[PDB]
Order: sequence, then C-alpha cells, then structure tokens
Amino acid sequence: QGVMVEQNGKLESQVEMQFFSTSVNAMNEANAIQPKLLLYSEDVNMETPD
Amino acid sequence: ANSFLEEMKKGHLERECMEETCSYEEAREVFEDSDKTNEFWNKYKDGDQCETSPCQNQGKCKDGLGEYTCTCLEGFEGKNCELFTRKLCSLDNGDCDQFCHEEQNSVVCSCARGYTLADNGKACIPTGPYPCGKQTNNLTRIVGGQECKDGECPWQALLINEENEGFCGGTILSEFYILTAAHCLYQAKRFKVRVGDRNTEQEEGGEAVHEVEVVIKHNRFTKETYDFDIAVLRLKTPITFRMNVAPACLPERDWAESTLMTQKTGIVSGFGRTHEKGRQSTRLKMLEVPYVDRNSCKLSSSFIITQNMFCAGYDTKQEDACQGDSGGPHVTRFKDTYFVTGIVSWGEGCARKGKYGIYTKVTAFLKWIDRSMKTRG
Ligand SMILES: [Ca+2]
Ligand SMILES: [Ca+2]
Ligand SMILES: [Ca+2]
Ligand SMILES: [Ca+2]
Ligand SMILES: [Ca+2]
Repeated sequence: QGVMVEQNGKLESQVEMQFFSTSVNAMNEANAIQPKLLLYSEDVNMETPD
Repeated sequence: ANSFLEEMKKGHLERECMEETCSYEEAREVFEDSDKTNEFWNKYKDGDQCETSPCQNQGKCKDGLGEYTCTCLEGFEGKNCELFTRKLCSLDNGDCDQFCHEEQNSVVCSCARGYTLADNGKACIPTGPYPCGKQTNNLTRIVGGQECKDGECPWQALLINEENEGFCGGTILSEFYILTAAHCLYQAKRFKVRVGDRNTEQEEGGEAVHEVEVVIKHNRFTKETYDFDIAVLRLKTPITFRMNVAPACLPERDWAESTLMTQKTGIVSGFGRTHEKGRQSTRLKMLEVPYVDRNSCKLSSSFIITQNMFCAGYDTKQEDACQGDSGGPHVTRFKDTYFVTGIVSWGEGCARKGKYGIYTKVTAFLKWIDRSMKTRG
C-alpha cells in the first residue's frame, strides 16, 4: 500500500524504518541499549467511500 | 505484580510495590519522573543505605543499589566523610594566592613585598596601589612576537648607552635598584637607565629616565662559558609606580623551585634582535612559549650546562629571542600574579632546530637579589 514516487523516470517506494526500544532505558546501564521493536512506517491514499 | 486488568489502571505504592515483587515500571508510574523512583526502588532489593547514617559530619547521603554515596561539606574526603582533608602547598597551593607554606601538617600563607595576609588566612593584600604581577599577515621579521598592551609589561626595564640606543631588556625591581645581566655592562663603561620605553621614536611622554649610580654585578662570572651572568644597577631617581612602571613580584628561593617553574608555560620579553643577523626592535615586544624538561636540555647546547641553566622554548616552533635580550624579563603568570623566573645571557644562535633560549634561574639568584638591598640600601 506504500505510495509510489517517480525518480529518474522510474517508480520507487518510500517506506522507512523506525527502530525503537525500552523506556526502562530511564534506569541504569548504558550502551547496553539494545533494540526491541522495529516498526515499519509508510504512506497510503486512504479513502472512506461509504 | 504485573497481572492483567490490574495494570489496566494506575499503580499504588501500597497496593503493588511492597507486598508484591515490585519489579520496576509499576514502581515508576506512581511518580512518572526521575526524582523519587530511583531512591525509592533502591531500598527494596536489600534495604535503604541512609538508615545506617554512614557519612560523617552532615555529609549528604545518597542511596543506591548496593552502595551509599556521600557528598560532604567543604574540605572533607574519604569513604564515610570521616577523613578531614589536609590542605597542602601541593594540594591547591594551600589556598594561598601567591606564597604558600607547609607549616606543621597545615598551610600558613605569607605574601611578597607589598603584600600582607587578610583575616581569611589564605588570600593576600596588594598593599601597593599597583601591585606587582598584574596587567596595569605582517611580514618583516615578527617572530611570533606580541606587542605588549598598555601596561601589560610594566616591569620592562631598559639599559641605554651613550648614543641614545637602548640595548638590554630588564625587569623593574623597585624605585632604586635595577637588575641586569653582568655582561650587559661589558658594552660600555658608562650607560644609563630609561624605563617605560615602548617606542623610542614616537613619544607619548610616558617614559622615565634614571641614571645608573653604582654597579652591583656578579663576581665569579665567566666571559666564555657564560657561568653566573647577572648584575644589579642603581637608579638615581625613584620610580613613582604608575601604569607604565610597575614592579615585578619577587618569589622565594625554595618556592619558585617547587611550584613556580614546575608550571608548563612562561613569557619571554625583551628588546634584542628579532632574528640572527637581524635588526633592533622598537615596539615593545613579548612572546609566549612553554617550559620543557631537563633531560632534553643537555643535548641542546654546545657549552657545559650546569645546575644554573634550564631550557625554555620550542624545538619546532621558530620564535626565539636573540642577542641584546640579555637580562630581559622572563616571568611566569602564577595563580593570580606574575613572578620572575629567568634572565637571558646568550643563545647558541637564534631559532635553531632542537635548541632552546638560555635564561639564568632567578630563584637561584633571588637570595642573591635579596642580598643586594640590605648591604647598600
Ligand atoms: Ca500503574
Ligand atoms: Ca501494607
Ligand atoms: Ca495493583
Ligand atoms: Ca496484587
Ligand atoms: Ca503499575
């Protein structure tokens, strides 16, 4: 459902990751920050016909 | 703990976090911040650390997961703020501004000429209206030199020959006696002193000329090996201390060897030659260079280097003083005040790779200098 965009005369996508991670981050430890939930994010042409 | 519906509402610090495992999260939504959650949580794995009152003398207690952190009052160290920290000359100059002492497991501050100690026990008193040690792409041979700002170099003393051409730089000691190099006197049997010189040709009216009265020079000086090059000359008219004429603080023999010259940097000034085979300099000049170690000092020079010689400058950066700068002011900016360190005599050329400018140790001559005033003062 990702919209398409014309670059160089060819259609290409635009979807782009958005890594994420605990919020407990807020308590001790450091670069120990590891990831824990990748959300993919995109764009549609939403309609509500009826 | 973290059951269903349960956490479909809001936590309560009695309901959950006590009778339950109280992992965290639910321990953190009650405040929603950082101020209380950490400290509060730290006391449920093994207890609170400020129960025991570990720190001493009102040292702030900070809890933690298995440790207590103390933040004591002024001057307290140690694990439980039980250690009463000793102030030493190495440990923050004994809090003294200029002169420190290590008297009987403590510090009792003194001061130099024109300086006394206030009731605070650490800071001095600049009795003198203008205390010593305070600041009261061009081509054509500017060797990193800086023109002194107005009053920035007030101890600058100059020695002028008969033909109205001042040669040797110097540090203004007082109104009556002026230090100089012993061999700066070898230039003539007669010469005078003019102080405050900044530009010989353009006059602002702010120069003072004082005749040289009696020669007080070094006895064991060597005219070849440049051993013990120092001298003292007297001024006929007293120097009224003003913005362009201010004295330079005299350190003590031990103190300048323990703290003053153990600092990294110093300042070199004079009116000598800018470069080898070069011309004289009229605008008042100063330079910025650091002090380097002795273990590279011996390998630099071709003379015999003894305990009275030290090395200052750069091996790489080519900004070095030259002939005619002998006796010039070589001061170091201490914590808040200048104190003289070196006196120029010679140099194996000027600005040579791997070489240093030679300055005689002032503190190795300060007991010599102080002897000069109580014999014929
Ligand atoms: Ca809750
Ligand atoms: Ca209860
Ligand atoms: Ca509950
Ligand atoms: Ca429960
Ligand atoms: Ca909760």
